[PDB]
Amino acid sequence: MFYHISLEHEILLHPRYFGPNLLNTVKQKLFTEVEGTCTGKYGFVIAVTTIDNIGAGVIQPGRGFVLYPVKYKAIVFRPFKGEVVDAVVTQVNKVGLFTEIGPMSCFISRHSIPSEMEFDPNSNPPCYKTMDEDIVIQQDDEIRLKIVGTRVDKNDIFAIGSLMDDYLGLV
Amino acid sequence: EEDASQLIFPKEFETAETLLNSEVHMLLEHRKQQNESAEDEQELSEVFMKTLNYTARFSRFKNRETIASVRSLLLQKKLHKFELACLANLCPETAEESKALIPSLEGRFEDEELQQILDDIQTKRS
Amino acid sequence: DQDNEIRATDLPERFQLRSIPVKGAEDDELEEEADWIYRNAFATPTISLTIQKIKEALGFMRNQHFEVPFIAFYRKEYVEPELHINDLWRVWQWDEKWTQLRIRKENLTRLFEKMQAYQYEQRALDTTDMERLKDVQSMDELKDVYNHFLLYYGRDIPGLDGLAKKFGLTPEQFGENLRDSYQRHETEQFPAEPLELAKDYVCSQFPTPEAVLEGARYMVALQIAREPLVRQVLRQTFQERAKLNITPTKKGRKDVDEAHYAYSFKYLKNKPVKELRDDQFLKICLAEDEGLLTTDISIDTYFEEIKQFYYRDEFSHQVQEWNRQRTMAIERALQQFLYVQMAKELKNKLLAEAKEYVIKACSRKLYNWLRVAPYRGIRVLGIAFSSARDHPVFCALVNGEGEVTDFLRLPEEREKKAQDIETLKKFLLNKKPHVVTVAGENRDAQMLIEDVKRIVHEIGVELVDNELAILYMNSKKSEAEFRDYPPVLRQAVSLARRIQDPLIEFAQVCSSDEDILCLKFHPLQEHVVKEELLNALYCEFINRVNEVGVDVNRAIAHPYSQALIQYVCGLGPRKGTHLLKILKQNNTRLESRTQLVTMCHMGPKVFMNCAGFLKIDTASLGDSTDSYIEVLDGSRVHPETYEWARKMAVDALEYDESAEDANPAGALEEILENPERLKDLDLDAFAEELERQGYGDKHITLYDIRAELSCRYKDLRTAYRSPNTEEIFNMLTKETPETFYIGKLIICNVTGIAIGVKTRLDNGVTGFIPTKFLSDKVVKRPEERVKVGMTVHCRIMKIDIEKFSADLTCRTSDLM
Repeated sequence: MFYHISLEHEILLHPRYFGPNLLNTVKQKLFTEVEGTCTGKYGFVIAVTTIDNIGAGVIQPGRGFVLYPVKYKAIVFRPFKGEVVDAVVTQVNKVGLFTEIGPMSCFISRHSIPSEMEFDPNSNPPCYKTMDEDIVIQQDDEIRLKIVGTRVDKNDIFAIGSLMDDYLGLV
Repeated sequence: EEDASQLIFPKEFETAETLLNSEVHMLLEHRKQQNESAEDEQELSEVFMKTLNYTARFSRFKNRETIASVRSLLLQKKLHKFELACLANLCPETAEESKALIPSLEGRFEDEELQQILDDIQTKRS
Repeated sequence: DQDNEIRATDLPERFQLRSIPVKGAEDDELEEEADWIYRNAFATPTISLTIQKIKEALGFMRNQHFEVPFIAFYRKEYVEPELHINDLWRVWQWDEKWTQLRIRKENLTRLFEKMQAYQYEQRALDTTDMERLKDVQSMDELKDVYNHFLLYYGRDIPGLDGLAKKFGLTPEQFGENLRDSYQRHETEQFPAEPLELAKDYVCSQFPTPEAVLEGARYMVALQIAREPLVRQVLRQTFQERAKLNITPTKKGRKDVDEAHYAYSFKYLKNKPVKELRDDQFLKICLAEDEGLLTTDISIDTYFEEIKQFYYRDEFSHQVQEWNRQRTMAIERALQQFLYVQMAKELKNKLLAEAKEYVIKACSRKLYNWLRVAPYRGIRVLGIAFSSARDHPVFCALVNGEGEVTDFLRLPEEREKKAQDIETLKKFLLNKKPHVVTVAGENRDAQMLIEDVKRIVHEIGVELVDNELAILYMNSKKSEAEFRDYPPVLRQAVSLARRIQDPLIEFAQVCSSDEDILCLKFHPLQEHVVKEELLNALYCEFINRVNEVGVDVNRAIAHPYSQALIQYVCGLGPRKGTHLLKILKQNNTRLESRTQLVTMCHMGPKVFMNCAGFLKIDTASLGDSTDSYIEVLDGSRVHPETYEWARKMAVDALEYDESAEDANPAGALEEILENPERLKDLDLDAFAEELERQGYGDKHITLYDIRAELSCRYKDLRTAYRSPNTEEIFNMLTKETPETFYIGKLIICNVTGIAIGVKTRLDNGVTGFIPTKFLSDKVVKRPEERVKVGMTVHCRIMKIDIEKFSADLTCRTSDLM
């Protein structure tokens, strides 16, 4: 879920970057470091909104690098298990249904799908209709879900959805 | 242990500020407007794009003022901050749907009290 | 295990593989099948690239369980001259689409019936359940019928409608008007203006009665865009009048310049879809997927024409408001529902048509590969090589049966070449090969073939393409069959086997989908659906295998040929392998072909399908095998027609029907010694008498049963010609005539002034900058213009395919 928190980061700056463009360079160097990454503590960070303040540049003795502890205000995406969210169906397969929750994707097997939504591989589009073929749930549909499990894979989040709860379908 | 159904969140995330999908769409669009201009600048990543379309597919309202109003009418009650966004993005029709989808709404409020708020949400939907 | 029943069942192995199982017809659903297939598979496409015949073919396939080869090759009179092998394949492919559409229609009919029951328990369905579902001639309009159903009745699984109905001309009527192009249904006035009716419905969700107007217009737009009739009319409009607009993206303007494939359409404006070429739209969609180009499909207006119908004339000023509301409702519907979805549908159709053309091109190339004949078994010597810079050349003498007999390695330089030539001549004298084949890799093939010619004349020598040999070399099967040989030796054996017969080598080396896809059938092969391309290639293989017929007794004795009885009609991977296993276990080789069911357990339907397309080498048998031989088994003739052969032979010999001495076998065993006697028989009079006796029309079958007794498995392939100079040019160079874009920019390396400037291309093609640009014939050398040795990139202005010479350009003005 998208959130807004004030996070911090300390970046080391090479001496040649000194001069009138110094603080401008500090900002421009922070920008391209922490965007679109993910962590096991705060989760996926979407983008940085504003930079709170630059710390005082501590000249590291021995090397020319000066490190600036800079606090920033960014919007972060961390899903939790049991949250009910909306997503778009990306692929329908007999092995399972693939969705996409923003920067993270999930997957739903037939086990999590009650027997109503039966396979449709004979039709050109793989969908999951019912015996009467009224509720047709195919690719590219805003189908809600419930994250029943979270998993981060080397700075890449991967939750797992389900379809066991009622009112999980077309709005 | 971390299940938002029973409202258990880490300390780093308890004091965090919730955001609505339509709410973050405006911020992302503003950043897109900032970076698409100011040439001699890095272009936006595909992650930015896949969040743009994601929050654009679920924009219940596009007006800036419609956001603070729907949050003001919610913060006046005694709901949790976590219930602020999941109950403002999905926009359930009947209070029974909201209570069945969210286990924390069962027994937390009265049925008609919840449904009046749900009807308010449906009215504010454009 | 599924394989067990597949091998045990009585249907063709390829019939059980299909997703939609083949179920019998009724002769009334079969006629509808035929009509739908004829209309849909024989209708003009959107890009520039008898029903009784289809009825008969479908009846055969679905009731008689006759595979497309058995229909093409023994049911000609039913399908010919209007249906051929590829036509039958297309019909059987479209049968799957018909079955899918029919199952979808049945499911939707059951849904509509359940919904009618539910509503009767409580708009409604009166003729839509019949009119729409029954009249569904395509999957697309089936979506139009269903989605329209979902719009209204999708809410119930077990009041803005007031404004929409008070909007005049209910959506079905609007669809009728659009279909008729004139106001068939008049509009319905109201004794008020839109706002006053808005006050009634503006309560909670839409205060500010303009909001209820917006809601009502949105409802009307949904109802219009979901109406099946409006959908049909607008899809037709898109089909006929559709323009293609294309512009390059920021990533596209820079990296598409006279060498990127999308250069010709980097900028498009109102390009009608009717003018799209064979695979042009496939390339357009691939370029758009790469992100270097953006497109859109539209008609520009059409909205101005449409708005005239949902409209009223009088200027009362209380209908101008209604007219404006209706006009903007149609505008919204068209702009955000119909235009976008119709563009998506048209783009999908055009892309699928381009994919189909690419698949057809690959199929045609494979056909040309497999329709190249044997050579005139034969001892073939195959020479293969590589860059040759510190790398030897291997030649393999492959026996006529296809088994390699022996190999020879052929590794200051003048004497080494002389010794190599001497040893090659010694080998040729010792073991005289009928044909010497040189692989095709680069210019060195020409020198190799010329040296082989110089050797042989003191027996032909032909250049051979080297592309299936590379795949064989890299394949693990080459390692399996030859553990000791180096890879280049595998190329020699592959070349010899292919020259002996391409079909026997293509089927053996293209044993899997991945192996077949390794070949280069078309530049866009990788982008078409794997399933369709594989099906087309396997259909080509099946056609050529049944049109050749597979010799059984050689596939067993020489297991190299086992792969051919996979593509026999009626007789698949599992079935073919089971038949081979049975023959191997019984340790018996077919002296006779009606013996298939006698010694094996293959059902009547499979025997009927497969057995016409299996050869028996009756002239090759001897020793203990002489004990049992049916002489008709050595031919294309099938054991349902073996009485008509043994009447045709008796009649052609004028044997007295009243003589107890008219042995019908012995009459054939005189006709197969003297086949010229069959020319004196009037087959048309014989066929008219069989038809009178109630055996049906057999005119075309009797002409085959004559042509076949005149030559046992008469080969129809075009003989192994030598490749034309264009073929050699495109083979050794490894690029096509389109690749040699006259005016293309190429990086070439200058070698030395022989009066001109010799530049060696990376493509192995010599590049001669003309003396006109050089400007020095008897004047000082062109050293001032450029230093010898280095590389330059120039533009082609002439070609010498017969000599591998290409004009170049030095002036940057030509470069511009």
